Amino acid sequence: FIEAVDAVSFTLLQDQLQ
Amino acid sequence: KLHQCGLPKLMALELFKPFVMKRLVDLNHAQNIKSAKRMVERQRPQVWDVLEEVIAEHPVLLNRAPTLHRLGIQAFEPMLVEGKAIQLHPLVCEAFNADFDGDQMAVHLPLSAEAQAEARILMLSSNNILSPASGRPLAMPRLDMVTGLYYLTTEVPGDTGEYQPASGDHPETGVYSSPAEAIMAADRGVLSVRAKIKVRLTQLRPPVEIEAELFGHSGWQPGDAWMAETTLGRVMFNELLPLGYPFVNKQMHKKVQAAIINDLAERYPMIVVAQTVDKLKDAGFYWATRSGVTVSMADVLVPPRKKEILDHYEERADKVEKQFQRGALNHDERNEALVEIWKEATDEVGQALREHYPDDNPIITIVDSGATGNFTQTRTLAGMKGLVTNPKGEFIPRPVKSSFREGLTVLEYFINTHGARKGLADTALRTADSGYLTRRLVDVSQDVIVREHDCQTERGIVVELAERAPDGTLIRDPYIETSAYARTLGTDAVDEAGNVIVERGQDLGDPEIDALLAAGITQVKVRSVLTCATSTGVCATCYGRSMATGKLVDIGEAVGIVAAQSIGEPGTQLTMRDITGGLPRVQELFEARVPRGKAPIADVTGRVRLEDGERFYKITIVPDDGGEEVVYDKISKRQRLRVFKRVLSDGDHVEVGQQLMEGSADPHEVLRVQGPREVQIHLVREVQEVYRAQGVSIHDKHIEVIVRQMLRRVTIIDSGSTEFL
Amino acid sequence: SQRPTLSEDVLTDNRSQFVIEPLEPGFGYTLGNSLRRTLLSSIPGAAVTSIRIDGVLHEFTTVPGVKEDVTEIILNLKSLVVSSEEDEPVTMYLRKQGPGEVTAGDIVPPAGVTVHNPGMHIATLNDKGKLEVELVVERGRGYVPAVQNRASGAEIGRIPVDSIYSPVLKVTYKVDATRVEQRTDFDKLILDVETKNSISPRDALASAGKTLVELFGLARELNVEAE
Amino acid sequence: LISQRPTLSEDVLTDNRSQFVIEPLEPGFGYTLGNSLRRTLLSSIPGAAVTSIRIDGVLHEFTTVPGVKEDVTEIILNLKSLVVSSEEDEPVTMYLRKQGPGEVTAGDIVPPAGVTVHNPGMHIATLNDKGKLEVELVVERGRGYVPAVQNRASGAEIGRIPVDSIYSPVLKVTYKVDATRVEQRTDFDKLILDVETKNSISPRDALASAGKTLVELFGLARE
Amino acid sequence: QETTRVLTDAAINCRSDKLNGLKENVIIGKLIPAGTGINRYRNIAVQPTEEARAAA
Amino acid sequence: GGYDTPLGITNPPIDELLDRVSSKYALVIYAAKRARQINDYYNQLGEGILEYVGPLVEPGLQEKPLSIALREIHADLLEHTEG
Amino acid sequence: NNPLSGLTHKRRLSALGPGGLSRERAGLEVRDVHPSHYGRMCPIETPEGPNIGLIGSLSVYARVNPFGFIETPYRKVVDGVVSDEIVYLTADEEDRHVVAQANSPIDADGRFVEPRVLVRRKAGEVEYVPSSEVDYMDVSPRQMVSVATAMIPFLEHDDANRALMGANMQRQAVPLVRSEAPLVGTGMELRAAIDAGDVVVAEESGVIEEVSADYITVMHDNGTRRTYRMRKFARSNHGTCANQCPIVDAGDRVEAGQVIADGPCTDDGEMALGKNLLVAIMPWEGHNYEDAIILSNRLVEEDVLTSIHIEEHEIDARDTKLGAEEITRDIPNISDEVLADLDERGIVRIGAEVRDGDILVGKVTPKGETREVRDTSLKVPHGESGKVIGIRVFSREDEDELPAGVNELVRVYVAQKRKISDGDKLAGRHGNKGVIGKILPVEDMPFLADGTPVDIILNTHGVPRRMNIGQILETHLGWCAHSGWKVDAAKGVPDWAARLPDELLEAQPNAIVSTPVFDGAQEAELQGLLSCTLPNRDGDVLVDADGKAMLFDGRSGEPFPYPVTVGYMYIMKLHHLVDDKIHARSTGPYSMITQQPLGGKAQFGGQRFGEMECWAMQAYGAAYTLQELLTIKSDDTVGRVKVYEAIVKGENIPEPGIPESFKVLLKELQSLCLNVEVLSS
Amino acid sequence: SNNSVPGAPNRVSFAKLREPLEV
RNA sequence: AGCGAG
Ligand SMILES: [Zn+2]
Repeated sequence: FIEAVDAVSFTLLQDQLQ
Repeated sequence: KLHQCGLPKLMALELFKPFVMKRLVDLNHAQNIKSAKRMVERQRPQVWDVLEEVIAEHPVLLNRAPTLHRLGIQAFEPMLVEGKAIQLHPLVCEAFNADFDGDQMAVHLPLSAEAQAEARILMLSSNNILSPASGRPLAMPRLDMVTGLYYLTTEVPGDTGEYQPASGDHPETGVYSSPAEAIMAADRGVLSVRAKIKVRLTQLRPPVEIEAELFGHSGWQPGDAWMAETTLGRVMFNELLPLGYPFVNKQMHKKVQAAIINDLAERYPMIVVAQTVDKLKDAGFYWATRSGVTVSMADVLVPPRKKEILDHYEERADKVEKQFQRGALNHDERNEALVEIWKEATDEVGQALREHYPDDNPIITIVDSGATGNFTQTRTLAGMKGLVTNPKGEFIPRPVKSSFREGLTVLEYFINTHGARKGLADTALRTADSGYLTRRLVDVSQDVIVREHDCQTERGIVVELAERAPDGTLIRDPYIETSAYARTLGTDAVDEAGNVIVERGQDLGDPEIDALLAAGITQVKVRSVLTCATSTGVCATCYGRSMATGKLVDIGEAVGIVAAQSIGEPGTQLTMRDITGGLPRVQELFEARVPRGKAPIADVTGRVRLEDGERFYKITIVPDDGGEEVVYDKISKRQRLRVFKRVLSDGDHVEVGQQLMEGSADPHEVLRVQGPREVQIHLVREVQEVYRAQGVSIHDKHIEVIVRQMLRRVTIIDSGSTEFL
Repeated sequence: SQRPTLSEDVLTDNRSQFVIEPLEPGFGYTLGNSLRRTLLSSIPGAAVTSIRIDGVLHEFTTVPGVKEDVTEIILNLKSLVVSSEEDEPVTMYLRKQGPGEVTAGDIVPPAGVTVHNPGMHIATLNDKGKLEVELVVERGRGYVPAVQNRASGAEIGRIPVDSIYSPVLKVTYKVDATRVEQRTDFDKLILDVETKNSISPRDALASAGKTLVELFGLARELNVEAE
Repeated sequence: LISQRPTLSEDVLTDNRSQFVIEPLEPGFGYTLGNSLRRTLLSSIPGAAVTSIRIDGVLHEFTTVPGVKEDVTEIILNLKSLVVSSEEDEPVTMYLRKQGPGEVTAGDIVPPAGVTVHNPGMHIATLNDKGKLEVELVVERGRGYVPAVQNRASGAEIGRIPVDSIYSPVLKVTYKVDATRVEQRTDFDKLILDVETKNSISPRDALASAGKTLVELFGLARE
Repeated sequence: QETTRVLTDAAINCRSDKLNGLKENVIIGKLIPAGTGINRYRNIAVQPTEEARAAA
Repeated sequence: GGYDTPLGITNPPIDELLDRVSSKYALVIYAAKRARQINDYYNQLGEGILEYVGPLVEPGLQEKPLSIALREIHADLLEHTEG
Repeated sequence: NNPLSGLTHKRRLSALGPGGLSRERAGLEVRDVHPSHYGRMCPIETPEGPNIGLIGSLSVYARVNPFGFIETPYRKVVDGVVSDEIVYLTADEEDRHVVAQANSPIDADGRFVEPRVLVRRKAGEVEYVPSSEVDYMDVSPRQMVSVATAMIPFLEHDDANRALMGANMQRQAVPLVRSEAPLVGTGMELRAAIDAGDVVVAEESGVIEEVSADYITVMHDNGTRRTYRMRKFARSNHGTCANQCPIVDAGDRVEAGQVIADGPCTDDGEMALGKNLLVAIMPWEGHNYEDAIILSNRLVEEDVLTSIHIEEHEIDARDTKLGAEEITRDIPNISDEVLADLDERGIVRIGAEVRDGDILVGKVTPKGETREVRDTSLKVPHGESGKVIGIRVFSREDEDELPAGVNELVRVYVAQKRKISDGDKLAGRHGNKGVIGKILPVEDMPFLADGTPVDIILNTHGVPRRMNIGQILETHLGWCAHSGWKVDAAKGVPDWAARLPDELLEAQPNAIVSTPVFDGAQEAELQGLLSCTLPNRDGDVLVDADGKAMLFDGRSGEPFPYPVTVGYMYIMKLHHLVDDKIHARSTGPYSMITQQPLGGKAQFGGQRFGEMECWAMQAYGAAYTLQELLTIKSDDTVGRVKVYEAIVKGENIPEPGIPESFKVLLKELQSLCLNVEVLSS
Repeated sequence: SNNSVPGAPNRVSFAKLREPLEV
């Protein structure tokens, strides 16, 4: 008991720059 | 519907969150993935419109821990539901062993197209109606539905609007032009749905005899007519079955419904069977309510002769107690005498009770129809509890004489508590023992995969299959549905140089059993997993029919795991009753442990000389050949010798391996002295006997797979010349 | 209340499946049951009520000259479909002779009555035999059992028979939960209706609606300006 | 054939409950019509019930007003038994005030024009020397049961105290059928309905509104 | 079971698993050689029939 | 054809579909491969033509490619060769 | 979550613990009910889990010797005169003597009628013995039942397993907001409550002066006065409310030991764990199939069943190296729509409703090197909601005790008035448990002759086989209690009522009665009572002498062709409410030693796809589904992001890789000096 | 019985015997 | 440590 939006987001933002 | 399961939107939204964002972003409800994430987290109204669309034709796996058998996991089509609970179609309950009393179940989402195909085709609920264990259907009317159908299809003589052959006063006044007229009449208080009437059926195939006689050979029945002396309820029922099924015209006792659904599954496609069980569930639920089967203190009638017979038996108990007071017998003797007398008392009370109840009583109606419960429970309810187990295992010789209806007194309740608590603790431990046995079986027999269409071998075990009676008759052997069905023939059946009745290499189903029994032949050679001549895993034909499909197995079925799980799931139902006789006996057999009481077995034929030695029995088996006189002397005199056609009558010509003493036989010695075939037969025989003591139907072929995996290694005594110990 | 739209799907010329959605949370049942019962027992219709057959005074085992015995004649005449325009009972007569089959079409209907299936087999007359029968037709509503003959001496040959007055033969209804989510569990009433060829199921449903709208208009006629 | 057209007589047992006799109905019919009217009466007779309340010294349902013997939630629970009637659909508001000792009854509410409380004698709270109750209620027309609407759902501020509302003047509806089934077969059903409302509106109007909604609904099927 | 004994024996004998069992492929997360994972069914190739290409 | 109208996840009927292959596993992979092909075609339709083709049959209202694949299998518009 | 659960947690004998046995070594012998338990332990009440018999409860009358032995009282009979000297015996002494049953024909003088009576001997043997021989008799029946089991009316008709379960779940019922006293009970409904300590009890007799919801001030008989302060909406240890409501007025005179205020589950002193609901025992359309229970929507409309579950969310601002945490409205970039709830302190305003995703206590965490603060505000977890009961604050500036480095601590109470919802569990006092399969509208439920809807329906196929028909007698007596009866003494008194005491020949409607545990309403007396019940309003007796009525199908209208067993049964809401059970996950926290998903509702977590499930999947032959259930859904660290991307953008799902947990196994084996290598060539 | 509690409701009982010792 | 389902 000790601890995908941002990863998907970073790929998407690089593509958005494209 | 059978292929459907509910899903609370507060869960489906979270599960399908990955998908809803796509279907709404592309619908422009949002303008980017992150905005869609906001919509979902905000639970904004539009989602419920898109969600309902992205969920259709998207199966999900429902699971219930423990997953005892293969059916524990089933793929359902989800439909949105309000509330917070997964709606489950009641029919599948028996598959999951679930009872809506707080059970929790897990939903898993298959994503990949391969996975969704697996969910839709392999694991869908409607494609799985038959238990892999023995082919007994699981998605069949049970419990409430059984009572509904039993009320609907029974026949009470004397109900409203009977069919009477009246003359002079008026015509029969019992016939009806069509079932439409019957329902119209029954809507008003003119006809009852369990009364004998002569209907003009015009949409159901008549029984075999009526059709064969009236129409001769090929009378179609979607548009013709015929008279039927049935009950309107039965007509309503038979309209539920497919168009082609012959009219049954019986009382749907649970065994009858099992037979009906099994026939449908064997002959008709799977979709038809699923739809048929759906409609049966509907009719059963609708009619059980009107059945008025309810429980009330006025409906639990105590037998009228209870006090007198109880007093007489108590007088006999007092007599034996007086005999004990005079020393006529020991305390164990008087305990046994009291136990036996009170067992007679329980038998008598139960008989009188069953005599007294009329069939219309709700309790006897529930029990007789097979909805649930055994009769002994009703005996306890209005009768006497009988003997109560002392916690060690003995019987408290009081015994309880007060019925639960009449209300137990204090000490009798305290006595009953022993049995209750020991039952609970035994269940708790036996569940773990069963789980471990299941794990071991699964691990031994995981590699056994059907991976070849045909051995083309010629070996194969034989089956007794209704041996001839002593007077002369083919009385069916009790074990056919678990040892003869669903096999492939290794030979061709010919009777007294007669024509070949059934051909080699063909699936053996019930019609061929009836053909064989009619022919006059009992010994049959059948292909089996034991004699499979394949390298890696068994071949298809040597395995035979698959229960769940009903057809010949595929060439990828992991039949080993199916065998292990179908052998393990019955566990947690075998109560231990010295040589073990419960689950621990099955554990000993599979593990091949040496039995407790090694009843010596013969080693050679010939007459036998027996003597009651000093505290033991001396036995000398005259060898028919010049063998050594096998003599056994160290045997406890308590154990009794094997009985047979005599208790090993001095001079019997027991075979080279007949068990001499009555007890357990070591599988190792049996293998040594008789060979692998005999030891395989013995192991399957003993395990089947243990499982069948509790009335469990499991095909051997699973057990034969396990036995095959047990007998695959050989011990060497000659080193040869290649690195062999 | 989203408009309770009514749509229809013919499965045969005289058999329809109507579907009414989306109804109020629970009203689905109220509709379904009220319709079902009214359809079954609110459309007047006629059918043969009694028959007299020549030579039938004490024996009912069979009628000489015809293979079909009494039971076949009465059970088939049960199925006889007749429409009438006169309220008081009417008497029909049928006469046939010679080998062949006696059919529904042989009966001549006078003014005010008609047969909608003249070509329905009734019996087989053979051996140059003669078949003479008389029937009584009456209009009614519902399903009435055979009426016991009060006066034995009055009706020497009268054989009262069960009459299916109602022109609809089988109506059954079910409910569903159309758009449970955004509309919050409204009802979808599925009616299956099967009526004899006298009238189409559309006509039966329309007449049931007419009569029940009037019947509840009776209740409406207590406070016209009610909310 | 039966042509006699059905009737609707009434026997007013009391101002609240009343019986209605409908005859002569077709055989095997009375039960169906009785149940249809019963479901309509229990479900869809519009009325009015308090939809929210506000108390000066309170911010939510879980607390205790100073002085009163009954906590706040008990007060909402007592107010649930109020019976009212509105002639306007807009969310009207009414006030209730009391100081010093003594009990507070519905008769001490000052409803605005139109609305009126039909049960003055009901019991709300038992104020004492230090008691001071000032509560304002909101009433609106409606139908059936509705759960409390959240403050966040509307633009309501902290003070408001939503309460689930029960717009259903009908209290208890039953029926009986005494079929004749005479030997000659001139038979009919004489439905005897019995309606009892919670004083908010006489049963005549309740049954009338039920009939109105039913006529329109079956009118759609008719066409 | 007896993980220590099995591991020691395998280490001494220098045994080599061939990854040809259901349980094994499950552990390492590749297709089990049962059901759809067998070579026959796992290697099915699908393309539309000639008439299907024609209809396009 | 003695069965009621299949609806939802049970249309196509499974038996009529099994007749197109030898065993259910073959059907599963057959339909799933066709579904994969449909999905790739739908995704890559944005750019120029490519070797994937279909759907042969007319898709419904926002169906999952797998359902279209199963429909095609049923209609006997496909051909599969095993390993 | 009750007073009974608190009471029964005391008086609990835990055979396991330090210096004692354990579950692994606990065989079947130590768990049974040794015949010496009679009176010194509860033979019926034990847990069902892996503790059966290891955790019992003390009997009602049991007493503890200074040596630690469990005494029981006994009455000493001296040659046929049952005396009144309650002498406490231990197990050994009780075995020495000969003890008679509690219920015996005492002839109003201490002597026995029947020549021989049921009697216990040294080793628990049960026999008959000459009457003159007997020297000891039990104080009273129900001496061999704990507090919990002693409240099950008609316990003498329930098979021991169902009684066990019912006695277990009486400790689970949630406290409602009415808590009506049960219509049928036993003598324990009072003492239990008073002993539980919830109800404020008059320390000394006096005269009430001031009554208020907050507190009661009572004038003592001699000058002085006392004020009892009341706990209102105090959280319980399991999240239930702990309301106390006064039941006295300003003018009443309170006697010493009187009950002054109700507890969470009390009703004028008696224990009120649930409600009396009108129950029918018919199988209704299958919705009550296999233990499921159907409810009327009335129970939701009238709020018969409803609990107030109070939660507790706490956050603390600490001092870090990069700076000091401080809660305030000055949150990092965020819309003004989400600071509406917060007050000037940055914490949620008391009374403001909160829902999932809302902010309770704004908090900004020193960001340091890479705003000077990032975002770390306490957001209410997923699926929760309700009003903010109260806010407690502790500040270092207030010189209050806090853990080192904690500048401030805040506790927020959010309370939800959870209604009854389908899927939730209900149960009676006989272990007749079941979930709420469907909450029908009030209209389409069966109703009696005069239109009284049944508030609940139970399946009939759970009474006989479970051997707990006690509930049927319970509901029969409950109907008799609700309607009221009057035995007609036209010719003396009816014979069946001969043993019936006075004050029971007549009873007004809703007259609460009691049927003690092992001696009580005999079958004959119950039948006679049912035979004459006063008509409710008109000359109409709904329930015949058989206890079954004529129910009108509310769904169709025609009467059910056969009667139905209707009555008034007491049922309680168990603390297994669905809103605490439901859970889904799509992408949540992952463990760090192995990248599998966490497990638990407190986190997101998944659902353990264990080994038996994997065997099921292998059995079906479904290979790809298993592969993705063990590779991409859980473990493939690269697989998860790629598959999520494919789903969101709609591309095909990629091929699974190699489970990470397998890599961890490989690394552990390598770190164990076993050269485990891999090759494919 | 009496219940010996100064404020207990008069809950009637079916008890056929007396309790020599209160709980 | 306690509990729910089998
Ligand atoms: Zn083979």
